[PDB]
Amino acid sequence: IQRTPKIQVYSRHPAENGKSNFLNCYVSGFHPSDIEVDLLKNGERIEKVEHSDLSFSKDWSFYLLYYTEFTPTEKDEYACRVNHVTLSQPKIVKWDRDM
Amino acid sequence: HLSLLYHLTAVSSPAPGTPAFWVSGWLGPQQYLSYNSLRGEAEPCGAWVWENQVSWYWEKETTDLRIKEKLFLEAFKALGGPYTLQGLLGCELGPDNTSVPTAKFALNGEEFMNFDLKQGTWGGDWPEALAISQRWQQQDKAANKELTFLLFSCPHRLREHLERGRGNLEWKEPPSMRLKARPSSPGFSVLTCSAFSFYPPELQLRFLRNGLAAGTGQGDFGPNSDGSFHASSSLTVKSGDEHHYCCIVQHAGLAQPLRVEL
Ligand SMILES: CC(=O)c1c(C)nc2ncnn2c1-c1cccc(F)c1
Repeated sequence: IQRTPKIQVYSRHPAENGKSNFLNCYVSGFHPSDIEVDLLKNGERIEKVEHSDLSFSKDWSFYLLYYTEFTPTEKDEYACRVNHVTLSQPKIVKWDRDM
Repeated sequence: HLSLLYHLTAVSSPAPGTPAFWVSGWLGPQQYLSYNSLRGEAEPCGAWVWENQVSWYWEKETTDLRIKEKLFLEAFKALGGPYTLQGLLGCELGPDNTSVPTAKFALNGEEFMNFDLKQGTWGGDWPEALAISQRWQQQDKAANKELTFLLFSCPHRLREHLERGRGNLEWKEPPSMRLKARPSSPGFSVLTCSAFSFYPPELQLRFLRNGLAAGTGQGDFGPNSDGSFHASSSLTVKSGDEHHYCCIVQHAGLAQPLRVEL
């Protein structure tokens, strides 16, 4: 079967402009395991991005964590862009600093 | 009530540069082990790197997972793809200090097979489960090795980790909390209570309005790269009414529930 990913974007610590932090894109609940994930800074792909192993939950759906070191500012916008066979087009989820 | 659980995955057509077979090993909510068929070595993860384990520990994990790698890849030849085969194998110390095994498998994301420790056999209703089971049952010593892995090796390892890495599991990191409102559709705002960088993962978020229960909100939960966790809950409220709400968090790191204001 196929399961479409759930996408969550959040920082590791509460965001403070000018303070170094990590931005996370957590993708979960998907099947099959092949998936493409980019982090974006004002729409531009971020190059220095790390990720976890691909794991899976009790219902057999996969999950994995993408993360990058960043320093938030007032004006910079970040997003996570995900492609998967269940998606008609890449899905882009914006980082909401409150989440 | 701590589980040691291996998450095994094999794929029949791995993308180039990615492994046909990989494993993550978990102690409760913590990943302690990584393995993939390209590197061919089991490795510790995170704080478990500094666990001062017995000399042969990681060589034995590597030995067992190389055997399971061969078994998983043989399963595809038994099937009539592409295919994904997953297994959840491990144990938990239950009441009365005995080990309780888990041995379940999924094909293309559907549970379809298990290992019956009483008969020493893999089984399931689907013809694909019969086929893979027969192929594994026919390989010499495979059922025996699976029995030893579940009844002896897994509880032994779990006990070795409770003896040398129990500190990792006693980590208590209380959450850093934020409660913020943002405008939404006309006449409404969204209130979000967020909990950052906490451990253990069990956490409850609740909203009150003028001290009265206002619901749990719609919650999300996820990890950070160090194995701590993140959570948030969001509630739609009428705009201008945001300041009558607060959020309450309960977490094992906090002796009492903590009230969070805007
Ligand atoms: C690297 C990383 O993100 C990481 C590590 C090292 N240990 C962990 N323990 C519990 N979560 N957790 C995370 C993780 C592991 C796999 C998938 C995932 F989405 C997150």
